[PDB]
Amino acid sequence: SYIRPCYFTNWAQYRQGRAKFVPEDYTPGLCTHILFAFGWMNADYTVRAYDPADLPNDWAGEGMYRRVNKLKVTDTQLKTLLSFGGWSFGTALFQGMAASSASRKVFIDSAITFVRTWGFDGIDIDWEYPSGATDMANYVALVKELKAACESEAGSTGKDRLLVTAAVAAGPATIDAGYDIPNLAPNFDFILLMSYDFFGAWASLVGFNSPLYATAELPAEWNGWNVDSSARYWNQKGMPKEKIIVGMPTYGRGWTLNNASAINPGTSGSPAKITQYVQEAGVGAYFEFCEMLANGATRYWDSQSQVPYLVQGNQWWSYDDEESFANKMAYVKREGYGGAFVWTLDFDDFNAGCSNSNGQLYPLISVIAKELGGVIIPKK
Ligand SMILES: CCOc1ccc([C@@H]2c3c(-c4ccccc4O)n[nH]c3C(=O)N2Cc2cccnc2)cc1
Repeated sequence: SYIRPCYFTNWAQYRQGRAKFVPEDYTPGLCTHILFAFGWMNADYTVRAYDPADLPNDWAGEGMYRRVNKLKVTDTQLKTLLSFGGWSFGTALFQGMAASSASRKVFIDSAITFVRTWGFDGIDIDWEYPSGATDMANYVALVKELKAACESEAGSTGKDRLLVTAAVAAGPATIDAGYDIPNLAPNFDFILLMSYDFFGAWASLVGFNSPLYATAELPAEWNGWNVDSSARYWNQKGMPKEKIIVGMPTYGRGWTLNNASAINPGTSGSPAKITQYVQEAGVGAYFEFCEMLANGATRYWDSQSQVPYLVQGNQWWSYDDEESFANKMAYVKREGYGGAFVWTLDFDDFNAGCSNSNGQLYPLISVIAKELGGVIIPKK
């Protein structure tokens, strides 16, 4: 069976209007696993909730942990994992936590207790990123000792052991500097390959967020910065294909063009205008792009990289859609990878609110559910 994870983000509930996303917007069968972004860590390496609203309390109610895990009542095949780390979390705390057997044990024991208390079936590590020989060996030890402690807890209690996964870098330099892949593979149930964010508004080069392959439209120095190169790289370095879960974005990345008459991939720009709901310069959600198209933006298909882009005046957006998801699912099956995961549930048109919707909940993620899972996600 293909593995079909999806990231839930606990901050999407703070978006306005049609963009507000809560666990009850999930629909059964959409994912095989939900990864909860994010759990947090104290200075002493014990774990805690990132957002006080994750926990049951007077002002939040049941809390996001309980609301996500309640989804298993109506989706009995669903498993959940708590993801520790992420971009904002940074590296310093991971570097300290991973430094010794004793420091790792504090975190490991605390994380196992915490996920059992709050009803998760696994621990996902999103350290961005281990870097250098010290981090590399400490990360190997962390994942090995975490799996071992999960095996020990399972034998002690008689329960199925917690899963151990990680969201991992896709760029060759970052992979080389931080990941000892042959010594990591035995101890992961699977990895979430972050095969996206290859080009973006941190730089002036206009390119694709998640091109499936390279294009000669972009400079040759970036020929490894695409989904297929990153998946091949992990496999060649020793990760079995069945453990490589290909990353799928439901957001896009965009630029304000330096010259509105120069619209080719490989042109130059600054960040796109901030979008209404995401409120982050240079990114936007699928349910924003659908309205841009309805409002007259011109859509192009890049045949080498196998992803769309759109142009609206001086705004140029790389994004993903049903068509690019479908071709990427054909790729996953043809190349034998273990599945595909989504960042995020909340950037798809989760409520079928797009003006051009045919009623389909989750038009993008539904492609994964159908092509990899045989699941037909309903219309609203
Ligand atoms: C130079 C690229 O810089 C970044 C690329 C990606 C992220 C993503 C993200 C977003 C976000 C991503 C896309 C659009 C809008 C958003 O707010 N918001 N919080 C997080 C977070 O922690 N991320 C990391 C992550 C972790 C696990 C699995 N995949 C990704 C952050 C920075």
